[PDB]
This record gives sequence, structure tokens and C-alpha cells, in this order.
Amino acid sequence: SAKISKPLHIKT
Amino acid sequence: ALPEEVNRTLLQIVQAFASDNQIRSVAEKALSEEWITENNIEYLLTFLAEQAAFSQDTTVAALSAVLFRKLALKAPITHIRKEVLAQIRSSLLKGFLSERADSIRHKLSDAIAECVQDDLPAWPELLQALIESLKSGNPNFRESSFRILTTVPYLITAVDINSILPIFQSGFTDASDNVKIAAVTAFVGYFKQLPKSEWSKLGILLPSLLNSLPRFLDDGKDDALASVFESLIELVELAPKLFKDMFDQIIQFTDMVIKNKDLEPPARTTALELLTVFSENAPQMCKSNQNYGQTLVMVTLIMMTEVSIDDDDAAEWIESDDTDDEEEVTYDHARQALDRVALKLGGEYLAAPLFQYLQQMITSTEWRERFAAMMALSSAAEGCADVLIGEIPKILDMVIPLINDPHPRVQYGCCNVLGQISTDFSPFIQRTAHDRILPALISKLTSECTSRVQTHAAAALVNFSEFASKDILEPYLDSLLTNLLVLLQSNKLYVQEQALTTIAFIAEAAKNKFIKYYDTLMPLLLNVLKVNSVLKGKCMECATLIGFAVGKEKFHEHSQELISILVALQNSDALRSYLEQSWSRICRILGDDFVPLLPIVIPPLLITAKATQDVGLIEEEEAANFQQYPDWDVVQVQGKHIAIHTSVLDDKVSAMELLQSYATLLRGQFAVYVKEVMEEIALPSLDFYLHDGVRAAGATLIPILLSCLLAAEELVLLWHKASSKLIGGLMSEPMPEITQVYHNSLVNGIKVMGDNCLSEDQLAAFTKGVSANLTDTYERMQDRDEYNEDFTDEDLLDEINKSIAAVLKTTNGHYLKNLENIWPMINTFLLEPILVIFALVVIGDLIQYEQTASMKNAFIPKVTECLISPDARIRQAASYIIGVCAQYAPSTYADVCIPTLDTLVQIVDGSKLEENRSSTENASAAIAKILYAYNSNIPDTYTANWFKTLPTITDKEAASFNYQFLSQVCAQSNISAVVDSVIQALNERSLTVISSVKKLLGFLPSSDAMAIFNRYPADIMEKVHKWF
Repeated sequence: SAKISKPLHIKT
Repeated sequence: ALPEEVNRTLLQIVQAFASDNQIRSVAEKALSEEWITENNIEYLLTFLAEQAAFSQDTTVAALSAVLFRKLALKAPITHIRKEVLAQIRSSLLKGFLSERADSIRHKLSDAIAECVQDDLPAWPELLQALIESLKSGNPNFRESSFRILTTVPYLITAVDINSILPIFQSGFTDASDNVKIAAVTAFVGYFKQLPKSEWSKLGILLPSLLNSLPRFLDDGKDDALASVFESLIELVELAPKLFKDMFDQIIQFTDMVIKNKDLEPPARTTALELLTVFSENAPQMCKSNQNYGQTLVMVTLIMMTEVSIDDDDAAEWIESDDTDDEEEVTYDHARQALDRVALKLGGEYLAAPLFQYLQQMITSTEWRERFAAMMALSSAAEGCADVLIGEIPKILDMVIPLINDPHPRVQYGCCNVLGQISTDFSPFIQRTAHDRILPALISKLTSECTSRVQTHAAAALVNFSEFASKDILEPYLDSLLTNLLVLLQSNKLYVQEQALTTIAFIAEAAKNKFIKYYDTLMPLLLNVLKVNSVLKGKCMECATLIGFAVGKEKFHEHSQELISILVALQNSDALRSYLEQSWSRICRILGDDFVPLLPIVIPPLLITAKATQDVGLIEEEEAANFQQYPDWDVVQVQGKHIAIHTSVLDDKVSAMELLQSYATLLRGQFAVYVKEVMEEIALPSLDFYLHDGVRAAGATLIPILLSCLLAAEELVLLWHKASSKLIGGLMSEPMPEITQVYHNSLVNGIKVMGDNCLSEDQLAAFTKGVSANLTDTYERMQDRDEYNEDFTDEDLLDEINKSIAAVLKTTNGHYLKNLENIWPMINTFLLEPILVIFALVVIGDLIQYEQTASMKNAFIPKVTECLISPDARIRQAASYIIGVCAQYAPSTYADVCIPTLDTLVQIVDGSKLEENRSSTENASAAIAKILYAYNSNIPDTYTANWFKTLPTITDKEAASFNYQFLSQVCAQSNISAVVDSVIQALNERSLTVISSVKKLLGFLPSSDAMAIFNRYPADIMEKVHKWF
């Protein structure tokens, strides 16, 4: 990613 | 219990399993080809149960237990003779109660479970064994009993309630951690497996479980705590309301764990997860309690500060690349948790508690807290947008002063937020805060700042640019660009890479405003490419996005040389994908001049898009570790285990989407490929039952392929083949979302192929598909409480409407016959809003093609009801039906249409408001239809009523009728309302009524004619000149 973004969710 | 011969044959075989290829393969064949047959299976199960139960050898016992478990399903246990089931059960049970190694007792337990079954005879000796083992002083016996209660939760129903309650309470409180975890696991498994009607019978044990939790911190057993938090997380997703009464206690407990920051991460991350998952499963409950929000914000803020531990200067962080440090576990977890809860709960509920804390963290002398503040806002901004979008100057007042913080990590933090909110508050923020955001980011670009910060600011300029118009970026371009060229000269690869992408995306947003920068940038870019794969790819991306922004004529100054470099690059894995997108973008720039490059670009996409479903028929054990790879997944389809290479199938999709986009741009010029892509890629893709992306991507390719061949016999053959596999997919496709794509795909296919593109059998096979689709939607929907607080379905019904309508139109009515068979289905729907809307929409299409009398009586009673429904979508579909009645069935309908007509004068009258402008426009059209059909047979106030409902600006087909009727009110001083009613429709682009109007203006002087448009501004007077 070459922009700002949030980390991927960690569920299941 | 077995002949002694049988024993050493089987013994030899099972022992051969451990070992050499030869001895071991001979045994494998022997087992599968000779021993698992109707005639030997019971001997084999008898043997394996005996070995697992009695063998003194570990390996043989273990293996046989495992094999028995596997083969006992396949047999299956149900078709085994009674005398032998009994004997197998008895030995399995005696083995369990004898002395075995732990892992063998576990495997025995698993084997025993295969012998407990709905249709199998009662096994009350098991019940008795489990109850006694639960009281054993041996943990392994207790633990193994709960394991069986986990595999077979029905046993829990079968024990007396006054025994099973103390069993679990003793379980939660057991001195052995292992037994605790198995008690917890069995307790939650019960809710996992049983119907809700059985839940209240263990539900009452929740407070004993919750009350047992502090003991794990007393003993310092946090790893064990984490596993119990994991089971509790699964229980929240099943029965969140069971937690209502003790909700504060769980909140306070998770709080306590997360604060104890000498605990290892798993107890703290799973505690946070437990908190988080209430917002996903019981949002009303979290919102009705200010404590949840406050604790949740507080603890994620604590965890977000856990960065660069033992490294105050950040030396390590300053020195690394612009990726995440994967050692910062709790910090990562906190960011995704805040984000997740914000997204569920909204800003009304969290912004206040969030902001209470940020005001204060912004001012701390601990840099970690000033960073935390920025990252927390970054996490929460999207979910809290509904409120924060209004407090945008306030937020910049807090954030922007930190852009210059002494500490470079706080600076990076501030870049992060300006970037996150340029996305989350777009497009409003680009319009109103460009003057503060851009100068702030642009100041970080200077080589005065640290590499990490220059790079982060450059990333944030991608977020801003994404939704900034060319006019807003224009005065900032030279400055943006002169800075980024310096970044282009960095000694660090990652700064160069970011520089390139930032320029590419700014150029994308700048469009034709970027033409003046092209001559400085393009040679810098050519030099980089002629000389670090990612750099080259990001560079070609930069060049072709600049190409698209400046247009083809300017792109022509370097296109041939650029194309030659691409060729060299492609024929020489992150690179692959920059190359393919660049070719694809060159196709968008060059139009039809791309045609001579097809033989370079298409073949490799053909290869990838032909990828087959790469499946490995796999074993229970051999999964999980197969699953470790991001590029593989394992599923269970029909009992067995399958490994599917997911990445390869994602790549097949990617390639199909590129072919699709070439076919869409090149139209008739793509025809040469249509046959091959259709037969070798689109169609076989529908049969990819393990990956739905493939199936969908296959479906969307279909109409586009046909339309290419059309624009350039075969067409008819391929369409017959493609429509038939589409149709066939409707009865077999399990995923509702895919079903939808097929209907849409039929609709688009029909739209391309035209009149009578379907045959009679296809029309009949479609009907069955439509019926099975309607039947399974009904079934899933009549499934939506004590324990708990579907556009997927709405969308599928939306498309089924379209396909039916489409099929009706291509048949030119003939599909009415087939449509009769699913009338009962339709009728049930008509009398839950989504099913209703569907049914009304179908009936409106029916009438469009007076042969419907058969059903007048069956629906008008509900439609007339629906007219005055609180739901706008119901009124809309209803009125359309009443209006369509008078249009296509004038006479088999009058006793209805004229009565309703007063209803319509009222529905007509929050009417003219965005939400229901559409519904009232249909009613309006509906009454104009009645006034037409029965023209001077009507008891005329009406028409003057109707008029006051003009203009019609939103629904196009409605507007189309109203102005047709308007064109068949005169003279008067209605004249300026007559005209404007039309100007309004035209200007709003919702709708020869012009001819009628000019005639009326003819009947008035020079001066009277002119004056009507006197109210209109310049721009709509330009249009009016070009209309009249």
C-alpha cells in the first residue's frame, strides 16, 4: 500500500 | 473376538503403516482394496477397536484409534450388525477405563464418539462411564470426558440435569487447567451444536463460568486464561444477551487484564477481542451502557502506546523501511479493535469518550501518548464520521500542531491521520481543508525531515488526491512536484518508490492540468526504467497514469519508447501485475491504436485465465499446516478434506478481469478472441464450485464476449451454450450472491442478443431455476430473540425481477404461460417487506403483457392495502401496478382503478422529499393513467389535482407518461406552471411535449411569450434555447 490505510481485521 | 489368523494379518498391515515405500504401500493397498469392503469392514472395525483398546504398543494403538475414527464414519456405523457394534462399543469403553497414555485416551474418546448416533441403539454404559470418569482423581479422565461431551454434545441432554449442572461447575473450578479448558470448551460446544430451544438448560451456568475467571490471574495462568477467553468469544457470537446481567463484570475484568502489562500478550489480546466482539453482536447492549465505550476506548489507547519499547529515540524505527514492525502486536490489535467498534457503534456513542482522552494525550510529554492519539483518531475516524465530519476544523486544530513535534514518530503519526481522514471525510474535507492539509503535508516532504516522515506524508498525499478535483490541486502542483522530485533522488529505495506512486496519483487527479509537468517528469522516468523490480513497476505505473492524465496526443511523445521498454520488461511477481495494468492503461489511452499490441499482451492473459481448479484430496492431520499458507485454504465439501490453491484462482480472476476490460474497450476488435475465451475460460469457470470469484468472473465475461462478436452462426451457438449453462447454474449454485450474478448475466446476455433469443425448453428450465431460487430465499428468510439482538437476499430478488422482465420482453409475452407455474410461490410472497416488494414488482411486469383476470381477485386486495403502506417502496410498486392496470388492461380493471383514484390523490399529498419522491411520482403517473384510459367517462377535479404533482423529475418511465398525457391546463395563467413543469423535467434529465408548449406560447404576444423564461438563470437558458 502506497497510501494510508488501516490494518486488516483480526477476527474469525 | 476375532479369529487368530485375521489378527496377525491385520496386525502386520497396521504395523507396516509405520516404516520404507514397499512394506508400507503393500499395506496401504491391502487396507483400502481388501479390508474396507462390505465383507471385511466389520472385522476391520472390530480389530482396530481392539488394538486401540488393548494394545500395549503406543503406535499401533494410536494408529488404530485414528483409523477406526476415519473408517467408522465412512462405513458408516449405522449399517454395522448389532452384535458387532455392541462388541466394538464394549471394548472401546473398557479400553477407555483401563490404563492408557493421555494421547491414546484422547484418540479413544474420539473413536467412542463415532459410536454415538441418532439411529444407533442406546449406549447407557457410556453415560455411566462418563459420569464416573468426571469424578475420577485423574485429570486425563476428567478432561477426556469433557472432550467426548464436546464431540457429542447430545450426551449432555441425556444425563440428568441435576448431575450435569454440578459436573460443569466442578469442571470450571477444577484444580487442573486442562480440565478447566475442556469444561469451558464442552460448555460452549453445547451452544454451538444444539438448537436454541435447548440453550436455557445450560445458560444458567454462565455466572459460575464468569465467577471462575479471577482465579486464572491468582494462579498466574494467563495462557489458560487466553483459551477460555477464546471460548467466551465464540459464546458471545452465539448468545450475547446471556451476558446482559453480568455485562459490567466482564467489562471490568477485561479491563483489569489488559492493564496488567506484565502479562503476556495472548491474555491481553484475547481479552480485548472479547470486549470488541460485543460491539459486533450486541450493539444495543453496548450503547445502553456508557461503561463499555469508556473502557474500550481507554484500553485501546493504553495498547496503542506500546511501541518502540525500550527505544525512546526510535532509532530502530527510523532506520527501517515503511512497513509495520510485526513485533508490535498489542499496538496492531488495538488499532483494529478501535476501528471495529467505531464502525459498529458510530460517533454519537464514541466520539465523546474518545475525545476526552485525545485532548489530554496530545499534550503529554510522553511521545508514545502523542503518537497513540493520532493513531487512535486514525482508527476511529471512519466509524465516527457521521459526527466527526462536522468537527473538522477542531480536529485539524489538534492534529496539525503536532506535524512539527520534536519526535519523528509523532510526526509520522500526524501524517497518518491527515491521510486517513482525507479518505474517511472525503469529498468534503478536500473542498474545505485543502488550504490547511496540503501545506501541512508538503512541509514534511523536505529532506530536512526523516525518510520515514517524508514517505508517510507522500503516502497521505495519495489519500488526499484520490478525491480532490483538478481545480483544487492546480495551485499546489508545482510545489508538490518540486518536492517529490527531491524524494525521487533519495538513497533509500522505499522513498523513491513512494515518491513515484505519489506523483502518479497526483497526476491521475490533476488530469489535463498535469500537461505542463509532463516534459520535466517523463525523462526522469525514462532514465529510471533504462538503468529494483518494484521501482521499475511503480515507474511504469507512474508513466502510464501520467499518460492517461495528459491524453493520447501528449502521451505520443514517448509512447513508442515506453512500449519498447514494457516489452523488454514483460519478456525478461509484483512486477507482473504493474506490467499488466500498464498495458491495460495504454489500451485506454490509445483506443483502437492498441489493436496491433494484442498479440503481445493477450497470450499471457489467456494462459493464466485457463488455470484449472488445483485441488488436493487431503487428510485431516495434513491440513491446518497446509492452511498456514496465505495462498491455500482447506474446506470440507461432502465429508472429505480438500486443499485448494486459492492464489492461483485469484490470479485466474485477475486475468479474466483484464480480458474483460480489453473486450469492453476494443468491442468488435476483440471478436477474434471471443470463441476461445468463451469456451476455454468463461464457460468452464461456472463449474469452479470451490471459488466463487471465478464463477462470478466467468458470468460477467459472457454478455461482453457476445457483444464483441455481434459488433464484428457462431454467435448464436455460443449464446445458446452460454445461456444454457447460466440457466443450469440457477438450480445448482449454492451461493445466493453468485445466483444473482447469473440472473444479471442473463439479463445482459438477453439485452445483447435481442428478440426471441431463448428457446422453449430454455424458458421452461429458467422457470424451474427461478422457482428453486425463490423457494430457497423464502426458506432462508423465514429464519429472521431471547439470546440475540440480508441485502444479499434483497439484491438477488431485485435481479430475479430484472431477468423475468427481460425474459418477458424477449419472448414478447409468451413467457406468461411458463410464469403461471410459480404463481402459488409469487402469491405467498405478496401476503415481510422484501418478499412483498418482489411480488408487487413481478405483477406490474405481468400486466405489461387483459389476460390476467385470472388473478385480479388474488392481488388487488393486497395491492390496495399496500397503497397506504408506511413503506415507500411498497407504495411505489403498488401504485405502479394500479397505473399499469389502466394502461394495458383498461377494462378488466375499472371497478378498481376509479375507486382507488382518491387514495392516489392522498398518497400524492413528506411527499415531495428525497426519500419518497420516487413513490409519489409513481402514484402521480398512476392517476394520469386512469384519467387517460377512461377519458370523459370520469366523475375532472382530478386532472387539476394531478397537475399540482408536476413536475416529475426522478422516475423516468413515470415522467415519460406524465408528459405524454400533458401533451394530449390550456390557456389560463397556468401557462408559466405548464412550461416550468417541462423545463424542470428536461433539466433534471427525467424525460415532443415541447411542440405542444410552443403552440401555447404562440397564442401570446411577443412580450408575453418571452417573459416566462425570465426567471431562469443563464445556464438553463442555454439549454432552453437549444430545446425550443
